[PDB]
Amino acid sequence: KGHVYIEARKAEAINDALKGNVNVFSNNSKFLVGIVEYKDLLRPVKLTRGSYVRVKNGKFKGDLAQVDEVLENGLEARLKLVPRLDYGKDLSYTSKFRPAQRLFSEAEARVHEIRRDRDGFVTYGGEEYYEGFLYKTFRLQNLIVNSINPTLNELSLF
DNA sequence: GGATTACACCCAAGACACCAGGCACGAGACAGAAAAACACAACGAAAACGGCCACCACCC
Repeated sequence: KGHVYIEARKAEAINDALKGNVNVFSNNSKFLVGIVEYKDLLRPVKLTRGSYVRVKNGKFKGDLAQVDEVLENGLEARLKLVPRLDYGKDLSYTSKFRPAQRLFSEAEARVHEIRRDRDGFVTYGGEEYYEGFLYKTFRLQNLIVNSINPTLNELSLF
């Protein structure tokens, strides 16, 4: 970030390539690059099913999960979460007023608030609930699969 | 007119003496920096922001 490279053959060529630009610090702060480093400036640079992942988007941010099914297009990956639902207690959400999490129990939703499709698979307000676990189409940008440090609650649960 | 004879001296060999180029070291005043400059108390008053992007949203 903040570093811009221009491939020229003379210093004044770089000067005029960066001249006439207001998005450039007025200083001519330019440094040469070693032969080995030339290719190092253009180097471009772990998502598996059953991989423990966390969410960062919308209301369910910061919730660990399991990647369930990846779409053929390669942009959206299904997740297995522990729902955070209110059972119609205050329906008449964000990432700061959210109550705690708990696996879907069909009995509670039936008693308080529901189209049963298969055994354990419940479609509730556009949400997929398999065996009490939250299923929804999560965009790959919304999820973290690398560098996840499991917490105490995850050891207790996972 | 050259050698030869008779002879004056004097100057180079030999002993012990000297100059200035630069080189190590003082310090030099410049400047340039810092760096601190009363006690106690009372009152009122105002106090971060851009772009971000799911999400609700509207007409299509």
